[PDB]
Amino acid sequence: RRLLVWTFDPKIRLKTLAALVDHCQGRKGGELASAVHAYTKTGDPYMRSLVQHILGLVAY
Amino acid sequence: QPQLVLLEETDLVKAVLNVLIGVVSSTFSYNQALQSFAVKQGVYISGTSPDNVSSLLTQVAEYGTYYTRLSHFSLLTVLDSSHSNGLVFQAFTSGLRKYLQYYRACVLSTPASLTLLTISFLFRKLGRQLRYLAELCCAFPTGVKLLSYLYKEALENSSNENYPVLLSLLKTSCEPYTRFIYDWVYSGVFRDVCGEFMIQVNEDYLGFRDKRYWTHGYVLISKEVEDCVPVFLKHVANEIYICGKTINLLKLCSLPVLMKYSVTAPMVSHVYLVNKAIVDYYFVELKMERHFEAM
Amino acid sequence: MIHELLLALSGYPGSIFTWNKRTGLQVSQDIPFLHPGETSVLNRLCKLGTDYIRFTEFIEQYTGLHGIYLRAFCRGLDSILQPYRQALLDLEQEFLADPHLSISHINYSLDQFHLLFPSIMVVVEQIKSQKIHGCQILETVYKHSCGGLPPVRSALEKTLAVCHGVMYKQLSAWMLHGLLLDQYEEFFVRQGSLKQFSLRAEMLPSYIPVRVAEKILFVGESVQMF
Amino acid sequence: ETSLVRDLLYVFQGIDGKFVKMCNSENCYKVDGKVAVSKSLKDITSKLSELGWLHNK
Amino acid sequence: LPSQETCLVEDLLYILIGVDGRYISVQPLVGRQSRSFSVEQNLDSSVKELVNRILPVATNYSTVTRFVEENSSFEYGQVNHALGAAMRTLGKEYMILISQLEHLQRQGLLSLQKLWFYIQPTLRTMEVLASIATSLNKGECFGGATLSLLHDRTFGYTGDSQAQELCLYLTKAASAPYFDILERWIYRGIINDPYSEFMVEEHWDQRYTIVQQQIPSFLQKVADK
Repeated sequence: RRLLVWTFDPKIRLKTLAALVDHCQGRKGGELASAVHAYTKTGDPYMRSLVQHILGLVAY
Repeated sequence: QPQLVLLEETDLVKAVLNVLIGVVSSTFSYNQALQSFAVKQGVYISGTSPDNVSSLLTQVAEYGTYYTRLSHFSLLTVLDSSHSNGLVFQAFTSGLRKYLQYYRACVLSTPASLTLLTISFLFRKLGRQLRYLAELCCAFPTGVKLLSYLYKEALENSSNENYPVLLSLLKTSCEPYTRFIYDWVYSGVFRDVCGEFMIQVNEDYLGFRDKRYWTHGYVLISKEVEDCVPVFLKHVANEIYICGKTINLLKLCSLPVLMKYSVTAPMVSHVYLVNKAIVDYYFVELKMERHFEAM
Repeated sequence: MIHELLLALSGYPGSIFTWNKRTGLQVSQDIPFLHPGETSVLNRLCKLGTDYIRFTEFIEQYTGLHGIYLRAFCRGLDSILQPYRQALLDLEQEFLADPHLSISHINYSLDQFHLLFPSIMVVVEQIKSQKIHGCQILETVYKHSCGGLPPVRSALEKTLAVCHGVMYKQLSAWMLHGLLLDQYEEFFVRQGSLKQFSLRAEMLPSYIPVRVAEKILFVGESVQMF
Repeated sequence: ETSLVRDLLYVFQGIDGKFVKMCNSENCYKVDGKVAVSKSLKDITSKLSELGWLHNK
Repeated sequence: LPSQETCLVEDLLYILIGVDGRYISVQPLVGRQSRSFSVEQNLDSSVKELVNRILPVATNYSTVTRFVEENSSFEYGQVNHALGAAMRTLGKEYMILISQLEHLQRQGLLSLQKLWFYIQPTLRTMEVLASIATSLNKGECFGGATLSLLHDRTFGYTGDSQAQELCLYLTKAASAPYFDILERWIYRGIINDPYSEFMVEEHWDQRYTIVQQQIPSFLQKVADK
């Protein structure tokens, strides 16, 4: 039970990475830039910081 | 009639523990045809002290009989296994289930039992309570009538351990009804899709302006028996009616009676506060005195 | 026969002590493993279990005539079975520490109940033979708590104190709003802008002085008219 | 107890450890094949099934 | 008897996670949308009625896990994709309470009755997420008539104010992408709809551009305004 709460904090981290992998099956750019900008329009700067990291990285 | 030689005393203090939570032991046989517990009739254990547990264990099995009725009643009225009971009928059970876990936390602390008296005398005060708390609903009142039965039962003080638990049941069962009060006097939205309280449509014809509604009647059409909530719903129930009629005319152009009296005058204060808005709304739109002089 | 006598004391039937329910008894002593002296004391031990089930019928009739003080008298009577049932579980560990102790200590604990249990049974029999209804149970128990027997005079004062609390409820709610919270009109104030109210002598306790009754009535009538 | 603490790390690293979980889709649910033990480990190893399936993705 | 009870509490613990138990096998109806549990034979009907009152919490847990794993087959831009992933957060929270129950299983302190009292607050929570998830699956509502369906489910719930508070959080997480698309349509004038996420017609006497394909759950005056 103590290892649950030390894995409950990745359960916020990896599950919003699972919403990231469900959006893009393809690897073509351009539509990837419209993908992560549809995730920075959501609020809540918990994963919004994380989707801003890739928004600086898919734009790069 | 003789059956066999005695059991042990430590087997007795565990068998009374099972019948309290609603589980049969080796000596207890639940009979669904009578909805009661049954001990064996004869010389089987009956009392290491001769033939005494044969009567004492029946007094606590009957005390164990009323507990499995309350858990039976709570599971059958939930709106995930039924769709014909009221919301006020559901809210009475929601306060009952908080009383059930207090029974479960107390029955789990009875070890280590010494003898059969030390446990029944601890539950002698609780024995009067469970006998009350089951057969108030078993008649069959429903909804606002069940809400009317419980306020009378919370009014029955000279009991001081049965009064706060029914006061708490009045606090919980009035939560859906008081939710339908403030949405009706501040916006005028009717909220329940299935309730004990009768539903009127208030359909207005477009051609005639008669009273913005053109028919309402009443849901309690002639008897008008709004019951058992604060003010006692004998005058202010007729005026939460009329201020509920006029809020949507603005739109589209120590004692159970003393705490009842503490909700009462705020419910007198806000209806007069909504009534003093529709007097001002008549002033700004009718211009009635100029029409009065014209007639 | 340790468990047979604690459980003949709880009031449930047997086939040695055959019992139908709540009123009738057959002794049925063709028993080989008790002595002719030892069945005489089981009749002494059953007489303290007979009035205990003459007691639960007084519960289930009122809990689960009529009046708001009948079940106010019920949470007085649960307190007199509460050290009784507390004594029933202390005999249970007596039968587990050594299961060879004979019945005379159980006789000894029930000679302690021998002057509590008839002395309340004569009270309820005098209650039901006058056909009492309302405040006059509280006056009947007040001249019953006029008696002595120092364990029992506190017990009929505890049954007095709980239904005096329901009296204490009434004149508290009557003086806050002016609301007469009665259903079977079980109060001496009765409805007789002003809206006159009246007295009632049969619902008035006689140990409360008679000139005090209109001091709550007329002031309570005047808070009702506002 | 501790053998289940070791069993969870191996599906955190990848695919199954002590026992065979036979599931690569919708969660990597853990089967012990034991019924005399409590029900309590089945929900816990269901949650570590989820996080092992999340990292396999 | 107590060793066979500690036998049971581990088999109970296996079905809380959504895992096939040891002596309780699961028979799929159409693929475990509704689970028909096959518990082992009894030599005592006392413990049979104890496990019988526990299995409705896994019946309701099987419906929500069937639906939120059907959201992976709902892989588009829709409000059902954000509703059930927020339901996965509630299923993540449901697994925290079981891991604390397993953290209580570090020694013997539990029976069939003890954890049954602990499953009582989560039983009404699981049964209301069950009735929502099966009602979204039958008609296959899409978008704002979805929000009209959840609002009748909120209206049908009215009462138990602590637990209409939960499905109030359920319906506004479903309305959370439905509101971010609206501010572009009401404060910028250009819409961004992935797959019919808002009601829109494409833009002289051109046309009316009247549209009601989503039906926002409130009254009809807002959808024209």
